[PDB]
Amino acid sequence: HKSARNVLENIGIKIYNQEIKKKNPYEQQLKGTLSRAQFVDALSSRYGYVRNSDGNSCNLDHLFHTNIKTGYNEGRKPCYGREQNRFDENAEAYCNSDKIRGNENNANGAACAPPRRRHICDQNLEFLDNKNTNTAHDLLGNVLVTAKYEGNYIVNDHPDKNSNGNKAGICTSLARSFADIGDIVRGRDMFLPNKDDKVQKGLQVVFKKIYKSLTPEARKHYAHGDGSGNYAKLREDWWTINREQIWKALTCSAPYYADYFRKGSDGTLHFSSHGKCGHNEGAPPTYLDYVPQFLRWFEEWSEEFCRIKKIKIDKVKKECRDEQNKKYCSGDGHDCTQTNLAHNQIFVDLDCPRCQDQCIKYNEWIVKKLEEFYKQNLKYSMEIQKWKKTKNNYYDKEFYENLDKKSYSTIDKFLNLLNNGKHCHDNKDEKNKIDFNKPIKTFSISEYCKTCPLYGVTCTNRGICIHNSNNKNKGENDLNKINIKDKSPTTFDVDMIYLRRQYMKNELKSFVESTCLFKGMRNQEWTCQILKNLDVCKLNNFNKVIDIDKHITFKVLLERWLKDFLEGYKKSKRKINPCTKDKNSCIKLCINKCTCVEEWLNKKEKEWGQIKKHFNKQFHGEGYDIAFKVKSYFEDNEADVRKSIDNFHVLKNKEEYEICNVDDNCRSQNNKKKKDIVTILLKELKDKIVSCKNQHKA
Ligand SMILES: [Mg+2]
Ligand SMILES: [Mg+2]
Repeated sequence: HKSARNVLENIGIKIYNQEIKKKNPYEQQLKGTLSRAQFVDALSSRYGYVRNSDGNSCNLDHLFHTNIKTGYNEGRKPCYGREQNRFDENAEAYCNSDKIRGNENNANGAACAPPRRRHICDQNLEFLDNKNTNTAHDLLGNVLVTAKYEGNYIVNDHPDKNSNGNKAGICTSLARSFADIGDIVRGRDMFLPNKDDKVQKGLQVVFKKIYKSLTPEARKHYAHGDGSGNYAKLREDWWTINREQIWKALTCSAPYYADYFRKGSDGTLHFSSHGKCGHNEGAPPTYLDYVPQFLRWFEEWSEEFCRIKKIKIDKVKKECRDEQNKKYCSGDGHDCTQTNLAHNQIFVDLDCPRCQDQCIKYNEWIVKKLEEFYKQNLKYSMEIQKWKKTKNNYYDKEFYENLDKKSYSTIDKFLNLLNNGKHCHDNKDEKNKIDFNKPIKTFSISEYCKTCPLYGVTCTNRGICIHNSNNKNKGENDLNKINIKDKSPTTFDVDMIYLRRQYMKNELKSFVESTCLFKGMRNQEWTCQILKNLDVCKLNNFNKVIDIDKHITFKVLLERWLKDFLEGYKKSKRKINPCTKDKNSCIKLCINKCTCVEEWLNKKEKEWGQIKKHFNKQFHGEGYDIAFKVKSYFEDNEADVRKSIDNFHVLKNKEEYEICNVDDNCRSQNNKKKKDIVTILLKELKDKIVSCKNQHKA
């Protein structure tokens, strides 16, 4: 049981000491002399100068140690983009195919470019192809400016920045930037921000010139059997020589009390004594620049997930569970502390809606996070298999080999190290214990986002709230007693969207099936019945692991269904859109689309029939009918509603009356009751399928 960073470092040294075992004969041709660097910006060119640095990397200024001759950056800043807050809880990683090398749509496995990498300080490196950049020295000073300013940003933005304890976290983030800078220099970096590829294109042009500048012996050595230059080899070395200098400009801003720590294969403690992340100590305390990018990134992803999850949960606790301050709420937004409870009062607006707002958000993050953990898990397998399979060579092989030689042969053994990370391990509560080998619990929706205990809670002076049993029994029950038209139960099954199915798949398979329209559908068999003055719904097929609550109110259920309907309606309108396009364009694949929609459409039509069947078992007062409940919900949720529906405003004020059914509520003297938004939305969507069905027919 060791940390993933400690292990990846231990493997890294074995690679580093292998590089320095051999004494480079051409070392002096690749070692850069800072003082010797030549830079020319727009003003420098205007005024007719060539700026040089002094000895100190710590006295480097972007206004003079840059080649930036562009219009956009007149300030000549190394950080010029969305490089504002990388440690933000809402800062996103990138896992798609377009902006990553090796990540391709087809293969489900993908590496995740952390926010910190996405916004590195290399805008000055986009300027490397020019008449003044032709030496090992020039290049170093460019890497040196980048390292300084990037190292600055990390220190003046870090969460541990003001921390009372040890500032170890700052060094760790620098080590991450250092390694990423290295992979950039080397040509090894996988992030492709734009097809322009200016750092990499320029970085090529520099090394081509460095190569010609070399001696015949050195040129012959850094060459390919065909005579061509082994630019790859040239570049990995240039990094090994210069890396000490790159670590100085980086740690140039690091605080006195920040020290890079790491443990040995045995368990020996390695620390940077002098301080400032080992700034005045020479040789770097890190070997992370000798760890493949993917692993560094995965270890970063895990460590940031664990960190932000603590922030996210705390924001959820703030709106849903602060018993010390008489706070207790449902994820369906109801104050459980209340004497007279809003959760069984169907027409009543919701008290505590900030809780529901927090839960929806938290859930959406945890599922974004889950998708990333799935993608990376698959790539770790793709990479750990690749080493045994391929006979030929690539730079990473040697590392992945060693990893398999340690117990970390498979994903499960490695995910154990991810659990042991500084942030992931730090939990004195087994409620929020992180086990990446238990994706179910670790990617679960918070326990604070559960429905109110049906009877409510009564808070105490002691700083906690207690679950009351059969609370306020028959108190003001005389009023709703006459409003009970049917006390029999009503059973129906509902097709809830469970998108956590693409990932987790082996664990879910049994309970969640993928539909045509969704990569996950959860069939919930409900029994709704009026007991006392509260209509409770029981989940027949209840599974704690996958379903949140066993018992809910009918009001809670309706709104869940209504949330789900809109979502599904949106998805449907989306999948049917190319076929619906007015132009009489024949498409074969369109037939299977409309059939899919009809599959979901019909299910819901059948679903709602049963839900109205339960609604009508109670009287809420004339005009306080389901058509009005549907409007009330759609009004109070105008954001979501506008994203799903085409013209809500015309629908909201649409008066269509239908046959008055068996529905006890219909007390209208032979008059026909008005169609609800749900029924009109379905019956409208239907006509759209009927059109498509006959617009792609043989
Ligand atoms: Mg690609
Ligand atoms: Mg299926």
